[PDB]
Amino acid sequence: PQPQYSYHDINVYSLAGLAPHITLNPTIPLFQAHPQLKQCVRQAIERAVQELVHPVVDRSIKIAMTTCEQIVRKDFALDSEESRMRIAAHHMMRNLTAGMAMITCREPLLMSISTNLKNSFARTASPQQREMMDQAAAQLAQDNCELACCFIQKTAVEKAGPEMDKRLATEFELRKHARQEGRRYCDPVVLTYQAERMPEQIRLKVGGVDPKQLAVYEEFARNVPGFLPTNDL
Amino acid sequence: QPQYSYHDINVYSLAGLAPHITLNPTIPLFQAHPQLKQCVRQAIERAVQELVHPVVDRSIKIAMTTCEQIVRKDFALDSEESRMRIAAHHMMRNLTAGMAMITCREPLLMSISTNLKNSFASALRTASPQQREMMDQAAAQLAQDNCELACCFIQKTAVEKAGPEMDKRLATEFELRKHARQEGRRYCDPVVLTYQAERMPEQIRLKVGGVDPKQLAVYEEFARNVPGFLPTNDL
Amino acid sequence: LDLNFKLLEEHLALLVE
Amino acid sequence: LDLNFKLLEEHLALLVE
Amino acid sequence: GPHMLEREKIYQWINELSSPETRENALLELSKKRESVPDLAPMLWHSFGTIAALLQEIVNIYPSINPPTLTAHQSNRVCNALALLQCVASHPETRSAFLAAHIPLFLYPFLHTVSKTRPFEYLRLTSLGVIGALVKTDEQEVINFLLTTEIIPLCLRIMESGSELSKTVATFILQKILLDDTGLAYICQTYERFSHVAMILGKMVLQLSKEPSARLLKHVVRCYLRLSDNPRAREALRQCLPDQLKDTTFAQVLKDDTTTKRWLAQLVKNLQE
Amino acid sequence: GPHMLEREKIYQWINELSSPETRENALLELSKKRESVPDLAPMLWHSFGTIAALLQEIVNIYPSINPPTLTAHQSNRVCNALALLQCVASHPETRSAFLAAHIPLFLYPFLHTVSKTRPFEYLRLTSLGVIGALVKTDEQEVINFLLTTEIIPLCLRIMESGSELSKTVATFILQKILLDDTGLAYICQTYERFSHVAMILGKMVLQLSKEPSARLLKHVVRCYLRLSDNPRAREALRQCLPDQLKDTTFAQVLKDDTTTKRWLAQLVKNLQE
Repeated sequence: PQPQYSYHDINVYSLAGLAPHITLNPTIPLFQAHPQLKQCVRQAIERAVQELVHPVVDRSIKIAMTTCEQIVRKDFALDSEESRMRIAAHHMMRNLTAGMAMITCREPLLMSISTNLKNSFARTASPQQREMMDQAAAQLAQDNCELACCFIQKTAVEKAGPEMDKRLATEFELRKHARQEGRRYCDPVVLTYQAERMPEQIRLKVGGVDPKQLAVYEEFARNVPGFLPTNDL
Repeated sequence: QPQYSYHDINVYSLAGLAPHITLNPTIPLFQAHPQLKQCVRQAIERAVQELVHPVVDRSIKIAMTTCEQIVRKDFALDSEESRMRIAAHHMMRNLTAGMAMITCREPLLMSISTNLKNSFASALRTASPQQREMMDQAAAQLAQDNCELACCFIQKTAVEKAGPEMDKRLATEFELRKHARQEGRRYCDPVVLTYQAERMPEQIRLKVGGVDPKQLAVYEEFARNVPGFLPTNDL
Repeated sequence: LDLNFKLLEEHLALLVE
Repeated sequence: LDLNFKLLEEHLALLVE
Repeated sequence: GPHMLEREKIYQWINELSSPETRENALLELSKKRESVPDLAPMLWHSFGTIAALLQEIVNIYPSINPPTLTAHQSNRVCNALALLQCVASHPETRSAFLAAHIPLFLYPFLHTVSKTRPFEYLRLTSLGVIGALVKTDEQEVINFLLTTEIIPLCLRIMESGSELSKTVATFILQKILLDDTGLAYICQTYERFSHVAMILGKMVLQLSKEPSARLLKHVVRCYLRLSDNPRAREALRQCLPDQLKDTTFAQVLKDDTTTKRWLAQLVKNLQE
Repeated sequence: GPHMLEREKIYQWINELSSPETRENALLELSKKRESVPDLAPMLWHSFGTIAALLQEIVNIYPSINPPTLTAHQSNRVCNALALLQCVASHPETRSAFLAAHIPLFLYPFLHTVSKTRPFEYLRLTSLGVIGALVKTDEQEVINFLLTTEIIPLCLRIMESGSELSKTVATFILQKILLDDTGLAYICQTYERFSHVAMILGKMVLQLSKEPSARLLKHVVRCYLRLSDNPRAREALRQCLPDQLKDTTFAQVLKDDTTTKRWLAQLVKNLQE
């Protein structure tokens, strides 16, 4: 596939942030000789997001949260710099949240956009006249759904930050607390396991983390599912 | 005063409520329209089904993290996963049921009374201003009478879903206490065994063996008295 | 409850300032 | 893919039994 | 000498928190020595079943919440355990593990109440005092916790309703969250989060012009000032700011409150364009 | 010569999984060797970013599912990485941390797809093999994880509308879950949970008369047998057992499989009047 809107392209302050990015596609089966019904579509697109943004954001957080924490804590167990962990945690979190958000959103949104459109209730059009309204609605549902879920995706990522900072608040402390004692934090069970039962070539470096090894957590920020790549390499 | 016991109510189906529904015989609506007595079982179970699933998930969410950390901390020097499993389940049933009751009551009383008002109005149709007040007065009376019933139903649903899912979150600790048995040793959390030894006074220290009954009395009381339910025994 | 209510009020008075 | 598709089909049919 | 008998008296009381037959006396006797003994919080946490016992004390009064049947004995008893939990939440040795178990999540049911009875007000304030204790540490973990737990929607309810003292402490808790940059960014992220807070603050201004409170007016102004520090927030406030803050309504009351006069002065200067 | 010359390549290939440039080649060679080296799963888990790498490969394909654009090159890339995650779930050392990290829930979206194309039919079959490998371990921690993660609703979708192998693998998972005492109690604790299972199982019996499958019938009969072990499930099954069982519609299939007759024999006798 292909994207259309980068991360910063859409504002989630309000549903008005949707409004500018909706594509028109002016060739239509209804709006021609009907300038009045172009204008039903915006409230329906927002209608679908407003009923679906909250329960989807909470679920995308739930699945991605426990996974990212145990993986980031395991990888950065020997690193004593909490700022490097906080960066890679939010990187992987931004990615895993946007992914599980897109899985849970699109098909409900595809059917939430068009059904909400309705158009006729706000009528007496012929059965052939109804069809060309439904074909225009099911199309415009496919046009603007990428934007419609990109909205719910960004909402979950902006809410994932504070929740991730809560569960790593434990791990963020032992590296600050050990720093006050002039020592580097090193998870004692990981230190024993890597030394006693792990080959060197795969062994976790004690001091910190190597930049060639950060590619996974760095690409977690580069390629975000559903959006443009940013600092692509 | 708690009306029911944990055993009294059956959760398998929504029809487990109908035997316990308390319909006041003196409601003026039913005095003039007794046919409207039949909308109650439906309207009550509609309210209890629209809220049971959201409440159960939220209730375990608030109770889960707390319940795992206190039980792991308290049994970190016990090698018998049997006693920790028993105590952990006791304390989840008490805390989950509590979190359910706080989350369930206020919306349920509104969900019950509102569902009763529309089910009443659908059959009455005529909707004269008297018949209106008859409905709101009846829906209010019935909601107050059967709020405690329907919450215990959602409570019991959460408490039964809470068991299996705690077994997931405590699975890691269960393994360590039986692994150590396979290696002929007790399990003792290296971090807790250090702190107790190095910093804790003897009269309050965590013994390296098992917990003494008379010190486990808290976890037993979590099973004796559950919020919203009658105590199984009197002690 | 009175004593505990009062002393709690004094305590909250300092806290917010 | 077809190679791995075939092999997986053999493995799965064995597991269920 | 005499201190060793006192240390053992506490040691036994802590042990006596477990059994429900001996909890009431030990809850009383330990809630009195809370400031007297320093290491109570680590001892309370790392001893067996003690933190569970206080959690039971909290849930045990949940039935008396809805319908509200909270007695005075119930209120004083459960608050004495809340006092001991505040000691755990205050001591640095135990604060993070205390938040790790999400223990304050079980006082939130008390903040939802509206009963205004003295047993409920004592419960409401003692629960608020525990949160006010956490926000005073100014720790990053405290702010990051409270935002995720939705205590802000709980405060806003108490700021509109409830007593003046309850209104003040709740606003102070909200204020301390706003003082942190992370608390500000969270509230000004969406419009539903901003507008809910700003409308709360506006409705509080009208209430203060008819029911004045010096300390309430102080912390309400400080909250408006902290919102003015956000770009998108500062815009929305130029059209939203209550006119009673702009005019002479609160002039007589603030005539001798130097710190509040300065905050309000800066607030209008901040929105100036 | 020795193990080492190949082990050093394997030691490397694990490190090659981090960089997205060198990841594709490492995924292929490592998935070929997942059987020859038994210690691969610990080295896959405790190496840096390796499990975050495999998780990344899964998520990067999520975009292709909802608009069905998956290519076979994409499908074999994730089923490569899925095969190493399966090796982590198979090893007893890393299985607990595999489930503790909640990794399977990212395979769960793969089981919701309906596309029926070969890239999607292969993706579903490899994801079913991961959970199918987990259920075969006969481990209580696998049963308690699967129940509360809603794998059964995913399974019943596949058992209803999928290829006969997808149906057979899914019914096998629902089988092993039911045969565990805690799984039988969980599936039958709520009428909804039973009714959803009964409606599917009955529908497959209908479509197993329109098109027969001896394997699928063997696992459907054991499911009906294991359900019959529960009193509440015994009662419901006796009044709504799919009539095709006792309708002599399946009499011809039985001759080859003597075990299926034994399983069906005790089923009708278990639900005796």
